[PDB]
Amino acid sequence: GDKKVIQHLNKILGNELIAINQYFLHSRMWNFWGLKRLGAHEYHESIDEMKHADKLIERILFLEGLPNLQDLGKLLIGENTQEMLQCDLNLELKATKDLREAIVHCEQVHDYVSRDLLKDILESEEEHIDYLETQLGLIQKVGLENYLQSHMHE
Amino acid sequence: KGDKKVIQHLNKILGNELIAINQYFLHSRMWNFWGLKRLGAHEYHESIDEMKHADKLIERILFLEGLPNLQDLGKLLIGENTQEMLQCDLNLELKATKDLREAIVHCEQVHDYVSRDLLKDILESEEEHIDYLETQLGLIQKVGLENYLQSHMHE
Amino acid sequence: GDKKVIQHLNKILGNELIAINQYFLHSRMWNFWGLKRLGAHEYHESIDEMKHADKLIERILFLEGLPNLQDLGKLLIGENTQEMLQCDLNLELKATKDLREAIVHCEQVHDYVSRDLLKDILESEEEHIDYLETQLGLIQKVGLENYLQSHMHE
Amino acid sequence: GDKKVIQHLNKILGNELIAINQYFLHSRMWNFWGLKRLGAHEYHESIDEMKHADKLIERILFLEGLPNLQDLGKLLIGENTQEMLQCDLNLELKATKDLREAIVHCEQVHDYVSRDLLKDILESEEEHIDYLETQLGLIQKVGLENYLQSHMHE
Amino acid sequence: KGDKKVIQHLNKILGNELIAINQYFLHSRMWNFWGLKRLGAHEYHESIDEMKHADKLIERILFLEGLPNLQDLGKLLIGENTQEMLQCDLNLELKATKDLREAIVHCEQVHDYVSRDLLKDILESEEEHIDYLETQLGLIQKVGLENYLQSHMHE
Amino acid sequence: GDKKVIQHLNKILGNELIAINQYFLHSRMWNFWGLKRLGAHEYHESIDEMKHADKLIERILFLEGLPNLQDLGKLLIGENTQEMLQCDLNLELKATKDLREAIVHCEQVHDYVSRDLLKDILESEEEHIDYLETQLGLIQKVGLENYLQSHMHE
Amino acid sequence: GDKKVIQHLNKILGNELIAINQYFLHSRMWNFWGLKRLGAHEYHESIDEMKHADKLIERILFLEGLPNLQDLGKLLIGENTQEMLQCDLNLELKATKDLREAIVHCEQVHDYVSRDLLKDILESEEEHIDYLETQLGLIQKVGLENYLQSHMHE
Ligand code: HEM
Ligand code: HEM
Ligand code: HEM
Ligand SMILES: [Fe+2]
Ligand SMILES: [Fe+2]
Ligand SMILES: [Fe+2]
Ligand SMILES: [Fe+2]
Ligand SMILES: [Fe+2]
Ligand SMILES: [Fe+2]
Ligand SMILES: [Fe+2]
Ligand SMILES: [Fe+2]
Ligand SMILES: [Fe+2]
Ligand SMILES: [Fe+2]
Ligand SMILES: [Fe+2]
Ligand SMILES: [Fe+2]
Ligand SMILES: [Fe+2]
Ligand SMILES: [Fe+2]
Ligand SMILES: [Fe+2]
Ligand SMILES: [Fe+2]
Ligand SMILES: [Fe+2]
Ligand SMILES: [Fe+2]
Ligand SMILES: [Fe+2]
Ligand SMILES: [Fe+2]
Ligand SMILES: [Fe+2]
Ligand SMILES: [Fe+2]
Ligand SMILES: [Fe+2]
Ligand SMILES: [Fe+2]
Ligand SMILES: [Fe+2]
Ligand SMILES: [Fe+2]
Ligand SMILES: [Fe+2]
Ligand SMILES: [Fe+2]
Ligand SMILES: [Fe+2]
Ligand SMILES: [Fe+2]
Ligand SMILES: [Fe+2]
Ligand SMILES: [Fe+2]
Ligand SMILES: [Fe+2]
Ligand SMILES: [Fe+2]
Ligand SMILES: [Fe+2]
Ligand SMILES: [Fe+2]
Ligand SMILES: [Fe+2]
Ligand SMILES: [Fe+2]
Ligand SMILES: [Fe+2]
Ligand SMILES: [Fe+2]
Ligand SMILES: [Fe+2]
Ligand SMILES: [Fe+2]
Ligand SMILES: [K+]
Ligand SMILES: [K+]
Repeated sequence: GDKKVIQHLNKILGNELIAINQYFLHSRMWNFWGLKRLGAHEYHESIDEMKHADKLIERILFLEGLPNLQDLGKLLIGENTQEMLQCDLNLELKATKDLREAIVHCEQVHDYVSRDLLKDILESEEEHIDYLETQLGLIQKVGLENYLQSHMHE
Repeated sequence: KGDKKVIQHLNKILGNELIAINQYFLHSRMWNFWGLKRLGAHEYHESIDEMKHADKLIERILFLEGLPNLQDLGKLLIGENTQEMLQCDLNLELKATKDLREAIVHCEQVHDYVSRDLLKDILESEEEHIDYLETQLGLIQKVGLENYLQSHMHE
Repeated sequence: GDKKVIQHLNKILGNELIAINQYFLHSRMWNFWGLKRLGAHEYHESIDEMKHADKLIERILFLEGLPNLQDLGKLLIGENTQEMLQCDLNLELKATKDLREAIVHCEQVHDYVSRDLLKDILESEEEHIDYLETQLGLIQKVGLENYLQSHMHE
Repeated sequence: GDKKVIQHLNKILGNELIAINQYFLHSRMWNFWGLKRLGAHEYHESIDEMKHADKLIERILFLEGLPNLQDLGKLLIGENTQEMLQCDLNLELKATKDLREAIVHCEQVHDYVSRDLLKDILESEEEHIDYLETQLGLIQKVGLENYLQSHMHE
Repeated sequence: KGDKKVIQHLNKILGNELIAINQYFLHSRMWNFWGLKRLGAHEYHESIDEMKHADKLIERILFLEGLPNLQDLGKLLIGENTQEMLQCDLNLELKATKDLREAIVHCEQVHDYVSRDLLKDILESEEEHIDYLETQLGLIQKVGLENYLQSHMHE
Repeated sequence: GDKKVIQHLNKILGNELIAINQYFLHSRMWNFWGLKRLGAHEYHESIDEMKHADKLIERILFLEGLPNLQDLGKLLIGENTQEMLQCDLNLELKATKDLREAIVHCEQVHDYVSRDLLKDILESEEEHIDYLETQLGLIQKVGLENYLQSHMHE
Repeated sequence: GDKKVIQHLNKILGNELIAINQYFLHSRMWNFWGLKRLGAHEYHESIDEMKHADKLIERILFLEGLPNLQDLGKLLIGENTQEMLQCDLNLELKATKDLREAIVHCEQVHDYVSRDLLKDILESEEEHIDYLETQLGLIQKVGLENYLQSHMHE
């Protein structure tokens, strides 16, 4: 197992761990406000990050590294829907940047299996970016209050 | 026999339920009359819940050899629009949970642990209703009154 | 809506609310005593009164009146089976007298829909009277202890 | 068959015939405009009036009168949703006034079967008035645009 | 590892369960022998209920690293006719609920909230049993003994 | 009903009552240690003794004796698996010796129905002896740790 | 919501969050080693703590407090089965100590619903303690290699 790939994998894992907690708190904030459609979708984003974390832990162990679940970076918590969506988007853009750098390194040392795992995680992060950007655009097109109204009921 | 002051408390809680039954049922039918059928149906289910709480209170009172008091009906808090009605229900529930907390203190003090457990089950349900009410009031502010009513027209 | 019909309807509603609470207490007393068949039949009487009140509240609102659920008249509570049944029978006879007077006024002002609602309620209150007098008569024909024995188990 | 009862029934029938055409045209206007939920409900109001007419026709023939499907009174056609609902409401209020006078006459000559038919029709017309007043009320509470938005899709 | 006095209370409750098990089983089989099969069946199910309580107490005592006492059997209260047997069961239950209340107080004092919740569940069941017994005794007075027994011949 | 048969039946019943409690405690001990296969089997042994006690009680009542559920003899409680199994085995050998004397006495006074009941219970105790002796022999053949390992999981 | 109760709830939440990561890493270490039955049971312990965490966050938000998902305390990671089980046990004993103190405070300020939630979590934690002490006892009774052998396959 290449020491620097393992480092990259733990960096990605650290980003997942941030996103699990940020999205889960955002989910329960929306549910508490009665915006249950947003809350449910955000919950599923949290679950996806949990599964990404699982696969990174498994790969790190296989490569004989030490998965780092101890270091938890800064959660970006908003206080209304629009800030929450933008905080999620900022966290995702950072995450895809780290994924690109880790893929470069995997290719360099010929760890093609790790690359393929990171590429699958990256496809899903870009789908998340697409979702978040689409929501911010909808808020502009239909208005904030209409947008929130359409995310009250599941 | 039951402790006389526990029975007193239980009859106080029962009196609160009886207010809530009538207040929520009328509010339900006002919302249905207005064509706000989603609010009406939810409020109907709140009224049903209080009916079931009253039933369990009546049964416990009788087991404790008290006289259940269904004669004294306190003051209903009837609003005339959706905002007032939600706030009236919230005001009733806040008083209701305060009385439930005092009743639980007294059950614990005389070691009536079954009655305490009944009252805690009712209390958890009242706190869920408070959560529902504060959420609806909060949503009115976020989405606008007219949008909120619109969303509660159709089941 | 005619103001005097609304008053009449609120008077019928007031009787229903007495009956609801009287029958519900009587039901739970019989249950507490282990007379579960009596308790169960009295429960369904209470439910029937609940359903009458519902229809009255709906009609009052449509006629642009204010349903009165605040005023609760005197419950007639008995302390044994024979008294409870007679208390219920007394309440029903008062209720049918009020219903007839309301039907007369509905007819006079041509509120035929309210009349028809009150007539449906009146048929149901006559069936309850029939039930009650029948129970009172069975107590005489089979004896009190036998009558109670036969209403122990559902 | 009493001549004046039959004349009353033919009057009620004439009101039904106006209502059939007015509600059907209003339904198809709303469908044309893409307000398909309003259109579907107005269609069902039209169908109900068709069934009332059918029953009145059968009764008139049994009483050996001549059902009058030739005279069509004035259709009250609105140009927008508010006017259209109010036009229906004005038609219904006229229909219920005529129904009450017909019921009076049925009672006075002891045609109790014709009375009961007219009362069943009256119960349905007061439900329709309830519908119409509720919709005009919702336009006030939720705003016209929102109300129309909520009745686009079935 | 569990609290010594909680364990002693739990063993005391268990001893009460072991008396009820045997007392209710014997009464059940006496009623069956006499052809009062409805009373025999209900009394059997009361005995089974006590067996399940005993089981939960034994498991909890072991988890707390105490020694379940199944050796000491106190006095069965056996009646010789239906009215005595119901009253003996009732007298046993009233003793059992007094002891349950004292054990719950001790659990609360030392913060053994899980043992308290178990005892509260048992107490709920014993008050349901007290309700059954007082109701049967009240029915003997209301319908007469002979009618009462008649109604409990067939299942 | 012969007084000495009844004494014999109460003696067997007294043995069943010891066994019920001894086996139930041993079952829950094994369950608590996580030897859930030993614990489940011992639970079923306790259940069987409960069913023997039931049949004995019914027989004693029919013979117009008084069933003695009051006097509970000494439970033999071991502190590890090998002792617990040997304690059960010692209890069973005492029980079968008492059964044999009870059957002799039933045969002598021609209580053939009681004898046949005792023979059925005796058949079941000898199956329990077989189980216990078999478990003790398996401990010698496969070793204690393997024997316990094989009875962790149901 | 009482500020000190919210502090207690956030402290319990903080313990849940340690347990999530510690149990999930331990689960995946056991799966990596081929001890898949140990890994699967540890995964379900991790899921349980995720659910507790969820209930705490919902209650804190309802009490109008701020759930703290940012502070992650120290994971106790073992390097073999016996150390990992003991690290989970040490974490659980600390968690039940904090739960008892939080329940005391809920009682004192009459927040009986929060107490009931904490009591439910506490019952689950005591079941986890029972599992953990049972596994440690079994290692002693059947020996380590036997115990690990029995937890290779699911
Ligand atoms: C002392 C007062 C009352 C008590 C104790 C009581 C109790 C109950 C109970 C136990 C039920 C069955 C709930 C279930 O398990 O689903 C019920 C049903 C119902 N109650 Fe009440 N109730 C009371 C007053 C009222 C009032 C004042 C109204 C209306 C104005 C009402 C309307 C209804 C209706 C419509 C149902 C459903 C009936 C059906 O369709 O089956 N109740 N009530
Ligand atoms: C320490 C005392 C006892 C304990 C802990 C105990 C425990 C149990 C348990 C847990 C059950 C299962 C009930 C269920 O879940 O449905 C049971 C069943 C039963 N018990 Fe006991 N019991 C005890 C004493 C007795 C005694 C003394 C008798 C009779 C004299 C008895 C007769 C029965 C019978 C007939 C059953 C049903 C068995 C079947 O499935 O056929 N038990 N017992
Ligand atoms: C190390 C961090 C975490 C990891 C690796 C992780 C992993 C997982 C996995 C693999 C699942 C199953 C998903 C599926 O396949 O459907 C899951 C479920 C779940 N997680 Fe997490 N999780 C973590 C943190 C959290 C946190 C911090 C919370 C809440 C505050 C949480 C809440 C949940 C919930 C509610 C479920 C669904 C469980 C159920 O009800 O079945 N997770 N987690
Ligand atoms: Fe909520
Ligand atoms: Fe991810
Ligand atoms: Fe790199
Ligand atoms: Fe792949
Ligand atoms: Fe993501
Ligand atoms: Fe959406
Ligand atoms: Fe809603
Ligand atoms: Fe309506
Ligand atoms: Fe309530
Ligand atoms: Fe008090
Ligand atoms: Fe409970
Ligand atoms: Fe409530
Ligand atoms: Fe009862
Ligand atoms: Fe009625
Ligand atoms: Fe009048
Ligand atoms: Fe009708
Ligand atoms: Fe009635
Ligand atoms: Fe019975
Ligand atoms: Fe079209
Ligand atoms: Fe019509
Ligand atoms: Fe006329
Ligand atoms: Fe008819
Ligand atoms: Fe119409
Ligand atoms: Fe609509
Ligand atoms: Fe469309
Ligand atoms: Fe028999
Ligand atoms: Fe018990
Ligand atoms: Fe104590
Ligand atoms: Fe519990
Ligand atoms: Fe009991
Ligand atoms: Fe265990
Ligand atoms: Fe046996
Ligand atoms: Fe002998
Ligand atoms: Fe045989
Ligand atoms: Fe045996
Ligand atoms: Fe295992
Ligand atoms: Fe693997
Ligand atoms: Fe937990
Ligand atoms: Fe504190
Ligand atoms: Fe709860
Ligand atoms: Fe735990
Ligand atoms: Fe394998
Ligand atoms: K809108
Ligand atoms: K082996």
